[PDB]
Amino acid sequence: GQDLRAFVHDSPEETETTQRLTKLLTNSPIPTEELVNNLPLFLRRHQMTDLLSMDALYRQVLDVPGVIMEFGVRFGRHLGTFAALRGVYEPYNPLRRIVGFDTFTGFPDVNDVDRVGPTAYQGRFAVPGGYPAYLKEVLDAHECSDFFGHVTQRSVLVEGDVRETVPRYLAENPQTVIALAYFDLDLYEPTKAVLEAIRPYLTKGSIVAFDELDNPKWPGENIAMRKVLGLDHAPLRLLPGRPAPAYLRWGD
Amino acid sequence: SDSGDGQDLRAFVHDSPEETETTQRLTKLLTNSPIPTEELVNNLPLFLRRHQMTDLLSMDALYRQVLDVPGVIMEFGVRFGRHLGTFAALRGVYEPYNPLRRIVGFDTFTGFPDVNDVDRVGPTAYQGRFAVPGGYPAYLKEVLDAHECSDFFGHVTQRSVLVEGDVRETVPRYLAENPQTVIALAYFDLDLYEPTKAVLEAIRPYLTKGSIVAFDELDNPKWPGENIAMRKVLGLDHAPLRLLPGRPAPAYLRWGD
Amino acid sequence: QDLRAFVHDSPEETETTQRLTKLLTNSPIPTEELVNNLPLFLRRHQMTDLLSMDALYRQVLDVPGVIMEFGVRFGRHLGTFAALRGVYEPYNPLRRIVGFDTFTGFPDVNDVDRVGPTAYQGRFAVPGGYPAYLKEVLDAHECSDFFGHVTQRSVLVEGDVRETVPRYLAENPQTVIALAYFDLDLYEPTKAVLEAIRPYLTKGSIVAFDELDNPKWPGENIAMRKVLGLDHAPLRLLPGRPAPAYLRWGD
Amino acid sequence: QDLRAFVHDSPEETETTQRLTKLLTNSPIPTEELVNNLPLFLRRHQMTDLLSMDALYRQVLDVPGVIMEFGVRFGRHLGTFAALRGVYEPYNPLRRIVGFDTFTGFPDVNDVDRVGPTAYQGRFAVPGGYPAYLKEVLDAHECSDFFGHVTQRSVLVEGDVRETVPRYLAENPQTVIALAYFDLDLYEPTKAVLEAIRPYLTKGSIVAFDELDNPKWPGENIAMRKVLGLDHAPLRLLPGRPAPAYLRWGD
Amino acid sequence: QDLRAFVHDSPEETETTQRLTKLLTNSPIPTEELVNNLPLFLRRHQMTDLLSMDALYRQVLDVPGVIMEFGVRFGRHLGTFAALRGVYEPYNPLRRIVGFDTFTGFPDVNDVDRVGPTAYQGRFAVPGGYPAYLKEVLDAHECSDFFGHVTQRSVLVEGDVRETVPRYLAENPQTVIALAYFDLDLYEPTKAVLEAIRPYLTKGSIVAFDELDNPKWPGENIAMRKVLGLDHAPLRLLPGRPAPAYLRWGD
Amino acid sequence: QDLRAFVHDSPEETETTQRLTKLLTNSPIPTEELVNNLPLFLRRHQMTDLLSMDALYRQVLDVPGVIMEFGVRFGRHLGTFAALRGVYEPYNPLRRIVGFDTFTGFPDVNDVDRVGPTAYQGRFAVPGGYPAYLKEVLDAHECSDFFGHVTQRSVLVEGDVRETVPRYLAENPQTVIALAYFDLDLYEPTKAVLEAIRPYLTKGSIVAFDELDNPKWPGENIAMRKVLGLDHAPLRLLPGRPAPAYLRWGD
Amino acid sequence: QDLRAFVHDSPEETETTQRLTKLLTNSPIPTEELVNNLPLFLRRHQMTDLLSMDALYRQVLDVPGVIMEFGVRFGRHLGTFAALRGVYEPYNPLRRIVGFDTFTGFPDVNDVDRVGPTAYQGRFAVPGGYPAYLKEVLDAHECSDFFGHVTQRSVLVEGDVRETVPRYLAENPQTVIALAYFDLDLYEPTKAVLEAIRPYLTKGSIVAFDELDNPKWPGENIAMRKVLGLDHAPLRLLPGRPAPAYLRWGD
Ligand SMILES: Nc1ncnc2c1ncn2[C@@H]1O[C@H](CSCC[C@H](N)C(=O)O)[C@@H](O)[C@H]1O
Ligand SMILES: Nc1ncnc2c1ncn2[C@@H]1O[C@H](CSCC[C@H](N)C(=O)O)[C@@H](O)[C@H]1O
Ligand SMILES: Nc1ncnc2c1ncn2[C@@H]1O[C@H](CSCC[C@H](N)C(=O)O)[C@@H](O)[C@H]1O
Ligand SMILES: Nc1ncnc2c1ncn2[C@@H]1O[C@H](CSCC[C@H](N)C(=O)O)[C@@H](O)[C@H]1O
Ligand SMILES: Nc1ncnc2c1ncn2[C@@H]1O[C@H](CSCC[C@H](N)C(=O)O)[C@@H](O)[C@H]1O
Ligand SMILES: Nc1ncnc2c1ncn2[C@@H]1O[C@H](CSCC[C@H](N)C(=O)O)[C@@H](O)[C@H]1O
Ligand SMILES: Nc1ncnc2c1ncn2[C@@H]1O[C@H](CSCC[C@H](N)C(=O)O)[C@@H](O)[C@H]1O
Ligand SMILES: N[C@@H](CCC(=O)O)C(=O)O
Ligand SMILES: N[C@@H](CCC(=O)O)C(=O)O
Ligand SMILES: N[C@@H](CCC(=O)O)C(=O)O
Ligand SMILES: N[C@@H](CCC(=O)O)C(=O)O
Ligand SMILES: N[C@@H](CCC(=O)O)C(=O)O
Ligand SMILES: N[C@@H](CCC(=O)O)C(=O)O
Ligand SMILES: N[C@@H](CCC(=O)O)C(=O)O
Ligand code: NA
Ligand code: NA
Ligand code: NA
Ligand code: NA
Ligand code: NA
Ligand code: NA
Ligand code: NA
Repeated sequence: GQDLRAFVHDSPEETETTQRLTKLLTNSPIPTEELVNNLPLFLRRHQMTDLLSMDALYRQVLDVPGVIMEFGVRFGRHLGTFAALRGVYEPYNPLRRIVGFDTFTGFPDVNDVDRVGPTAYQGRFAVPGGYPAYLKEVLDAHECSDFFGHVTQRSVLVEGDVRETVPRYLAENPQTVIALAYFDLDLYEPTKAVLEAIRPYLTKGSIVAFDELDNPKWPGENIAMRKVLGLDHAPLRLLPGRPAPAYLRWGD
Repeated sequence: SDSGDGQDLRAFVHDSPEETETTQRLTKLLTNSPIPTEELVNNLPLFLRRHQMTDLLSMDALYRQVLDVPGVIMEFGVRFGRHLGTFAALRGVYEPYNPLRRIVGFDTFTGFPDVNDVDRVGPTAYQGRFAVPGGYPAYLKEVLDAHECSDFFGHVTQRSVLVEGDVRETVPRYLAENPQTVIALAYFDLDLYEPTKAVLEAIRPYLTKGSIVAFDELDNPKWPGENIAMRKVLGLDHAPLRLLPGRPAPAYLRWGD
Repeated sequence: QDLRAFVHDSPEETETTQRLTKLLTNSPIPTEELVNNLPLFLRRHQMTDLLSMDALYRQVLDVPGVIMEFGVRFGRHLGTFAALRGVYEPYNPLRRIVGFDTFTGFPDVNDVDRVGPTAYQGRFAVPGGYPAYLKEVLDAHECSDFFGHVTQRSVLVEGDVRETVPRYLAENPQTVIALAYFDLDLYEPTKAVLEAIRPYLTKGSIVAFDELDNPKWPGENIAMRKVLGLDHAPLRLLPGRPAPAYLRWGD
Repeated sequence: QDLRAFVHDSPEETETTQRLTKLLTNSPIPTEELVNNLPLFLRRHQMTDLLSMDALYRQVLDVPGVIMEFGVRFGRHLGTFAALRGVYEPYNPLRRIVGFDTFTGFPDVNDVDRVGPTAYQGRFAVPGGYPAYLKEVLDAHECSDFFGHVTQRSVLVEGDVRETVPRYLAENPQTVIALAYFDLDLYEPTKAVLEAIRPYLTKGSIVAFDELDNPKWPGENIAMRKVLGLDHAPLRLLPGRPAPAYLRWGD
Repeated sequence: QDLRAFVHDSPEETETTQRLTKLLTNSPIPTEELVNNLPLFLRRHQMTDLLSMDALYRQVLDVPGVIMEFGVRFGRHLGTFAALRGVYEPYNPLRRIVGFDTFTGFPDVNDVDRVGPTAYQGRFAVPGGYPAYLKEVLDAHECSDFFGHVTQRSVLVEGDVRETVPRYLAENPQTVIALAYFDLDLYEPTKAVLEAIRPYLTKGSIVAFDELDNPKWPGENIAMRKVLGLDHAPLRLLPGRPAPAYLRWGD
Repeated sequence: QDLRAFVHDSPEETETTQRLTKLLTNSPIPTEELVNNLPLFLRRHQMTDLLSMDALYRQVLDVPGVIMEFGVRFGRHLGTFAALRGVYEPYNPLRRIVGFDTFTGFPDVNDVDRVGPTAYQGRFAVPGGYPAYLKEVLDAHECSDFFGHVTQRSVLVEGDVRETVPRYLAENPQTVIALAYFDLDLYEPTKAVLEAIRPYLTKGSIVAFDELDNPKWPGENIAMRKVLGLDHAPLRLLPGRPAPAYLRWGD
Repeated sequence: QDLRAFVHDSPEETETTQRLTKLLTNSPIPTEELVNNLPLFLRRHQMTDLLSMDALYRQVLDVPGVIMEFGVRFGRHLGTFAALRGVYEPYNPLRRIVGFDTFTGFPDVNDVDRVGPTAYQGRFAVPGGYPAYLKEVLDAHECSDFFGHVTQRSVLVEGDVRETVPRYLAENPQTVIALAYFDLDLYEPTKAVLEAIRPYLTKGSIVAFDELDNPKWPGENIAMRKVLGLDHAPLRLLPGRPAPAYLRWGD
């Protein structure tokens, strides 16, 4: 928009914390082999909040069959979270697949309704070339100590435009029930297409969550929700104190 | 020549002589206080009488009911801003980390712009009633900005927005300009039938199940417009209307219940 | 010592307070409408205090007896209770609000209270003749109470609590204390008052402290440890608020 | 037809009633203390009615709107509601109590109402000028209400409800109905008033009937079955009491 | 002494009471229908009393034993209990109601009772022969009880409770006390009766006080503090009502 | 066909039943004490029936209307209901118990009822003049009811329910049905009665079936599937008991 | 001495009882169907007893141990417990039912038991050879129990409980008592048995009294007050029922 200060942005202090913690992580006297035993030293409030919210969503579907999907993965923050939480809560559930969809090359197009702020452009949020192999190596590293680590395709990264890949994935996987659907695409067109595609695979109790439903910078999820279902189709909720995610329990 | 019996004005809610005395006494005690100037804002409950305290506690009760609902807080009918002040402070109490909880206040700031015959029950239903002074919205924006400058997210602007003009135009316009909008709490305090009806129709696509819709004068004989509006748009049994016990207003419903 | 290690206002909190002061005293709101729009000037920190007093009062609506504040200053909490009593208890003329203070600031301090630079005789003094003004304010709320014809529903007791609280209790053998709010900061009067009020509490009475765990004012904690022990009852916070700390007698 | 198959007083109920009437009119209690000792004369059957009106009113304390009674007679329930409103709602001047009656007894009956020997025009008539006396009684309660300066908080509407209820509603478009108490006995006015009040109920409003399943007075049942159906909402009793039967609108 | 600091009727309370007295004694309601319309004359303050007695009784419906009132005067509470016993306990002939009074007003007072100007020998006296009338009233209720054939289910015990309560208990070793209602006002007989009744309470018995925290009558408080302590059990109000204060024995 | 696939008494259940019959009819208990010791002769199977009837009755104590049994035989359940009504509802003279039967056994059967060897006309016939005796038993219970002076609180309707249930409803337009107990066994009369009673049920009324899922008597099931569907409401058991199966109307 | 102050049958209760006795003994029900229709003859007062025994038994379904009744007479409650054990505990062969009595009536009385005219030696005597018949009745129930092959699951112990209860316990050191039902009426044996059973109760065991607060039989109360105190545990009623009074051990 004109006044960029009306969009959510980091305070100078949030920026300082982030930069100091980056410096302390990369220049730490902690022995290299102990870094992964002390990561909360570097995990600041904003990111801790994200982790606790993913944990709250996952706990709500421990009694719901099916898979976890994220639309919009970037570097995989949420997928790493879900892989560890699946360890915590579901050692004996080899059917709880985690599926992450992304181009991995950033926004592949935008609609005029997404062009509110200056970051709505093709390629925004691109990750490095060959990143999906790295992210799959990370997920494989968590899986090798899972009780069901011998079962493969428990994590799947689907590369390309969700308008094509989500319907294709579903056609190839007619066993699918979706327990948790996490929408983090920002943009109107793919959100709408994916909401339409996933509907037959939800049960009553499935959770559908949105990372930017009510953000002025990214009105696409709301415009999509209003077109496909209506904002009062189901009860949208926050976890108190956190502006996102917004989430609904299908059928409520 | 013969005359009919007119309306008994005592049938409308009005201040008792004692309520008037309390109000006038506290006004004098505030304006002529021995408390040091800089401490007045640390002792305002000295001057906050039962009737106004009750309003504060009711706003707090409505806000607490939407702490787990996404979206914004809208007040239709702001006057000097009593409720917006209240919401700004409560948003600090409950939601330091929620920069999306916008507070949007709509008013002409020049009083009622017209009235309908159905609003013409008591003696204050006329154009301009409730006008606040020229330049008032700038002052109210200074007040809201003063609260915001100590908010955790005080660096994010447009978290309190005053929208000036007739809600029949400005509410549809605001919504068209803000397609991200979800409405968590919609506080109706316009009194009059026509703008109430128009705004109820406009806000519907932006409510979720669990959004609260509240009315300041729903069942008040002096201001039947909110009721007439609701009976036209939704029906009084569309959702369960509730009171906070012991308080004649607000009446509020939880959308979808 | 590092004064920064004591709780103090951020520059932004100071800015908000000063701007709201300026906007209240220079307002275009017509004079007779100011008391209809006070929340415009009631910032987060003070709103929180009001919500906490309301939470404490709501916990004793089913407990007999009176409300006492030890340490009144300008009367912020007494004004709050007077209005809340209107909201919740139109028909209870026995719910007396009793505020104790010298009204001339701390009358002495103990060495255990001298942690920060504001622990000195006379700190928090209010202007000469202030109690009459505070009583006029309380009388202004009472004149529209349902039981406004009953006097001594608010009582200001002037002097050192070491003498005045035992004297009040001896003069009022009907007393049950429903809510006892400790905001004296200092060790010695806190200890004396806790000892004095004990026989007038019931199970369910609330005892609250405004500075129990504050490094600047360790007197309430030193007093509680001497008289009862910190685990005599369950001390609690209202979540998100460092004070008050409060306990339900007998739990 | 056996009249013994209809509800009627046992010889013991009649003896209690007649004895209490004598003890009340010939009491040694000083005249100015009679109204401080009325439960002396309030027998189980009337006490039950009082407790039931209290239970219905408590269920709508969080529902906006007014209390209506269709079929007032001497005003037993109106006096009950006026006192309870004082107990529960000192600060609610919008809780109007509206009582509708011809005050001259049944104005007509339908053939379906003619089951027992008391279904005739004029049954339950009260004396000429009675409404002004009942209004004096309600005004006497109101002059000590917190909102006693607001008039028309108790309204007696005289005439046939088939005309007066629609007229009242037309003149009062602010109306929400929190509690609607049907005590007309007869089919036709019950049907007409049920139809009239529907747009003014909310989910959670209470609709109650005084004789819904009484063999002597099937008109409320016949009306309910025609307008709504008996399974439109859940009809309930207060356990142990044959009447009222009541439903929560929308359940 | 400021008599205005004691609870007293507002001019409007006095007006309501006097108007309702006039309207009851000059009523166009047919004489035989007065006892079917008593709520017309039952104002807020007295309705509140009735609802409180109902609340206390409801709490002992699962507790064995009898109901006792110490301090009956004209029998307001006994009338209420007799009707409620019919509503709740048709099949319980062991639920005796026992009322104790001199029926000649306070028989003595102690210095601690002499706070206000009504603490004198003979205050609250009722007329000569009043107990026989109150017994006739209670008998009138009982003649339509399911267990109306069992006598001595309502007992009036005349004399000073210091002698009569220990004597009643010695003559009735089957006694369990379910509800003990203290309304004597005075210190000495409250203390004596509290001491006497203790072996007959069970956990769950209710002990209630009519003036526990009233400045005019500190004797119940002084007595409680001597016999049990105010924190022996949790004293409670019914919210919004300054009395009774009651505790559940053993809590 | 294998008759052992139908429910039938074990040799031990037969021995219990025959022993207790002998012990009842040759008892050294004095004749006038037999009715004070009937549980001596009340075996597990029959005790279970009694407890289930009590569970169903307790579910409708807050629902208006009457109790109907379709299929009475000697009146086991009507006796049970008459006594329970005394236990729970002394003050409810509107809680009529209505029992329908030919009292001459099954009046016809349908091919779908002919699964076992007892589906024949006249099965379950009771002696000539039996309804007069059953009426004398019910009147014996009723003469110690609180409302024993009100007649027709127990009604025996003789004839084929296809004709008698619609006729009873037409003659009783006040009817609400709180509990409907189906024990006809046969398809056609169950279907006919389910259709007839529907306009007289409220949400919360209980509809119970004595043989819903028994292979010997599929007629209630066939009827339910025709009229409502088995998933119209939630059918339930009392855990541990194969019958009755019951639903709460509207759930 | 007014015998009317003791609980006694109304003329209507006597008429019910006498009618049902005649109807039982002159019944047109076939002899082999009498035990399938006993609720016909089971009036409200006895139905209540049955429901109360059921409520007590349900409270100990999660408590180990045996059921004991002190004071059996003809065995009303033992027959009830035998049937209930079948309903709830097919798979529990350790739930012994033990009934103690002289079976020749009261063997002596104490002066404290001599309040009414039935406190005499031999009151409640049952016929010579009665215990052998009661054992036949209990064995008839047991021969269709799932654990009917295990003997001694119901035991009749003949003699004075002062000797037989301590002897039984000494002989049965495995005993836990889940439910102890005191129905001896008399002071001395009640006290002796309360003393004896104490080491065999667990927290949650139920101790119940049939006449704890009955003026005619103060012995259970006197014994309680001597051995434990009436506030040792919380005594309760089943609401609406004067007896039994019961406590949960340890509460
Ligand atoms: N049509 C489309 N198909 C596939 N990915 C898309 C898309 N539109 C947007 N995206 C992806 O949406 C992502 C927002 S990805 C999200 C951030 C991430 N969940 C985190 O927690 O850090 C971008 O990586 C973008 O490439
Ligand atoms: N059509 C319309 N457009 C905008 N404002 C309107 C309107 N109709 C009524 N109003 C406004 O509704 C307000 C009613 S008074 C508002 C009171 C305020 N909420 C308080 O708490 O003190 C007036 O200021 C009036 O100007
Ligand atoms: N011994 C004593 N006797 C009486 N007052 C005392 C005291 N020691 C401390 N105080 C009082 O305790 C007060 C602390 S400041 C009280 C703040 C006030 N409750 C508010 O909410 O703003 C001072 O006014 C001080 O004079
Ligand atoms: N069509 C109609 N219009 C107005 N009143 C009617 C009516 N039909 C019946 N009524 C009134 O219904 C009343 C029934 S008696 C009401 C009893 C009263 N509620 C009490 O508690 O004592 C009569 O007074 C009768 O006049
Ligand atoms: N020592 C004593 N013995 C007996 N009665 C006493 C007493 N001391 C006080 N009383 C009685 O206590 C009573 C107080 S007034 C009782 C009010 C009554 N319960 C009501 O509800 O209206 C007086 O009647 C007085 O005579
Ligand atoms: N069409 C019909 N009309 C009337 N009664 C019928 C009927 N069809 C079956 N019945 C009756 O249904 C009864 C089934 S036996 C009922 C058993 C009884 N309720 C008990 O608890 O012991 C028979 O008496 C039979 O005559
Ligand atoms: N010391 C003692 N020893 C044994 N039995 C005693 C006793 N004192 C009293 N009893 C018995 O207590 C019994 C009281 S009557 C018991 C009634 C029985 N429970 C019923 O439900 O009908 C008498 O049979 C009497 O003999
Ligand atoms: N949805 C992402 C990115 C938002 C953005 O960059 O605007 C987040 O919450 O951090
Ligand atoms: N709704 C505003 C104004 C009412 C009016 O002026 O009538 C209030 O409650 O104070
Ligand atoms: N207790 C007071 C004063 C604290 C101080 O000055 O140290 C407060 O909370 O503001
Ligand atoms: N409905 C009124 C009157 C009934 C009648 O007279 O029949 C009552 O319950 O008393
Ligand atoms: N306790 C009695 C008497 C009070 C008095 O007279 O002082 C009451 O509440 O009315
Ligand atoms: N329904 C009856 C009869 C069963 C039958 O005869 O088959 C019962 O449960 O005993
Ligand atoms: N306790 C036995 C006998 C009572 C008696 O005979 O007094 C009963 O409840 O019937
Ligand atoms: Na976000
Ligand atoms: Na209002
Ligand atoms: Na503090
Ligand atoms: Na009725
Ligand atoms: Na009192
Ligand atoms: Na069956
Ligand atoms: Na008994």
